[PDB]
Amino acid sequence: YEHVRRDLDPNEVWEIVGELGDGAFGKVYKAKNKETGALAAAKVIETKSEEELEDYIVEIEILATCDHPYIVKLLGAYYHDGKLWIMIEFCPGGAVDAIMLELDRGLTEPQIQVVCRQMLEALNFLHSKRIIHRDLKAGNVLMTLEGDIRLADFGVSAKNLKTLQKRDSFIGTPYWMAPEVVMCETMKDTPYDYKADIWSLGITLIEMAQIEPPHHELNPMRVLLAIAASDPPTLLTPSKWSVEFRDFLAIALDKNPETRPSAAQLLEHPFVSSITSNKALRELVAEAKAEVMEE
Amino acid sequence: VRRDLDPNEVWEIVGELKVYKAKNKETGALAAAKVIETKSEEELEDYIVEIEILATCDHPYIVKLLGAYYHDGKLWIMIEFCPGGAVDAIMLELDRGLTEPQIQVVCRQMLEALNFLHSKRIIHRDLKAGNVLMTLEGDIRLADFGVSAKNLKTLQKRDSFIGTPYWMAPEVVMCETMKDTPYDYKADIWSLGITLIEMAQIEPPHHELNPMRVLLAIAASDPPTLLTPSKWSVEFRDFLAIALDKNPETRPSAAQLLEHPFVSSITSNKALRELVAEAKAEVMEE
Ligand SMILES: O=C(Nc1ccc(Oc2ccc3[nH]c(NC(=O)c4ccco4)nc3c2)cc1)Nc1cc(C(F)(F)F)ccc1F
Ligand SMILES: O=C(Nc1ccc(Oc2ccc3[nH]c(NC(=O)c4ccco4)nc3c2)cc1)Nc1cc(C(F)(F)F)ccc1F
Repeated sequence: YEHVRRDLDPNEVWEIVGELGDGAFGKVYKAKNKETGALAAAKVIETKSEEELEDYIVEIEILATCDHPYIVKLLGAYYHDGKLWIMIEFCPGGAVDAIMLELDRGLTEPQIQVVCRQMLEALNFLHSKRIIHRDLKAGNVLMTLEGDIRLADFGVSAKNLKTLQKRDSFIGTPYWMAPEVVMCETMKDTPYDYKADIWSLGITLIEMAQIEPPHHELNPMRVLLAIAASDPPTLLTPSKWSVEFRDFLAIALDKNPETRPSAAQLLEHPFVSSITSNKALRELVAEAKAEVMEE
Repeated sequence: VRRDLDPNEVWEIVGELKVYKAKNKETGALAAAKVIETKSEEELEDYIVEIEILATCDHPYIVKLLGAYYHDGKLWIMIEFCPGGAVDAIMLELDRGLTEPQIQVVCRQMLEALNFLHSKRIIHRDLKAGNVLMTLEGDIRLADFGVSAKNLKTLQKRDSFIGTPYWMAPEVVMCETMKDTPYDYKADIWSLGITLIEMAQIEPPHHELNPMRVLLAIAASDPPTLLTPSKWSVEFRDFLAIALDKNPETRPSAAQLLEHPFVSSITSNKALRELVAEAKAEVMEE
């Protein structure tokens, strides 16, 4: 409980003014600073036991160390009246999936290029700290009005948070170990663990280009079979997209994690290597905000 | 775990097996005392998972928990002493592998134990002859000696997979999406097969390689077979060929293997009772 204040009443600072998202993974509240009017998200968790508090606090540990321009910003944490409050800077551009719904369209390639560049910067940062994300998707890409992303991890269970920090090495004695254990465990606790996010990044790019991820017509159990059996996904209409975009996807959506490149390697790929302005994404956010001003 | 009693008032330490040999001061019964020096209460919580596992595993062919204590910063786990020792020591002492009738009894009993464990969602994950303790009556007591505090939790329950299916990488689909299902139980069936070869030949396959190198050999090689196949029945070789399936999804369960003729007509442990007596008699010569 090093980064959790037990002596400050969060209600002295924050007024709950609504709820954010659709609450599928738990209640996240919109909070307004009673002095300044500044906005925050308040993830509030009822625990009542110091033991369970320890598990939820892992999220605070991760967020506190993940100080990078493109990761959601922890403002503070409180434990008061049997509730853990995790305060995160409000992202006034919303999530990319919500933007595509609001505007009834996918992103343009220049918009995708900004998201991709910044997601790679964030992943290179996380992986450098041995942190993995493991749930990349457009709904975890929040936006600021300046056109920058803030990467979130909304949907991971509290019990799985520790796995994002550190993987367990294999269980067994080698001579007796089953082939699937060798295959699936002996590379854990090495940078092999970071490669999954690179694939998910590729899928997220298709999701942003096409609104929905590949195989979206299937139910969530059936798609697992489709991923195992199918060649890597490609963009539906190649001619709409640059050869650089298609090549980036071909390299990231490598079914073999050993040959799939790292985030640092992909920062040199021509799809993103010259992306030094967020202006295309700033304009996407401006358009979404202008449409909300209608409502 | 009992906290109000000094275990030394109940048990005398009479030797070492850190696992001690202990003698009940009231009854003279012999036990193993696994004593773990813990630094804090949180540390005492991790180790207690082993007690949770052993307390639910009351099956005839699994080591028998007698009790547990926490006192003076040490957790005591008391397990019924197994006077036949472990199977690996038997083979070392006799300088020979087990006969096929002996392997049949071990295999039958290990399958019963594994079927029981898997029915409680417990996995073993370190099956080997050194984890097969023996009684004088010729019965096994399956142990799991080498587990770490961190890994105890995994033997008890696997975490659900992390991620949303449509976005998941193929290696995550392959290695994670079947966790927390009976897929988890299949690894033990392969290890059982290797243990049977170990008992037939003293050493497991690839024993000449170092432990990190063998991981590569397991991935690269066809399933192992018995070195001198004519010495072993069609049924034994077939049982192994079925159990040592590199694909866990086509590998059978313990319940399914209990129907195999290599073990399905085993009704007496006499072969193992004789083996234990022979091993003890050889130890007397050493
Ligand atoms: O990421 C989190 N937690 C977390 C918890 C709550 C949360 O709620 C938020 C925060 C800001 C928001 N801004 C908005 N805006 C709008 O709705 C909106 C509509 C119209 C305009 O604007 N909605 C928000 C919801 C966001 C994140 N955890 C986490 C992260 C990582 C990391 F580092 F690898 F990414 C690893 C492990 C982790 F556990
Ligand atoms: O299995 C344990 N723990 C454990 C801890 C200590 C232990 O010490 C023992 C116990 C009895 C002995 N008898 C002998 N006899 C001789 O040396 C001997 C020499 C000459 C003659 O005789 N040595 C023993 C050592 C045995 C087991 N854990 C565990 C089990 C499972 C399970 F269920 F799936 F298998 C899952 C998770 C687990 F954590």
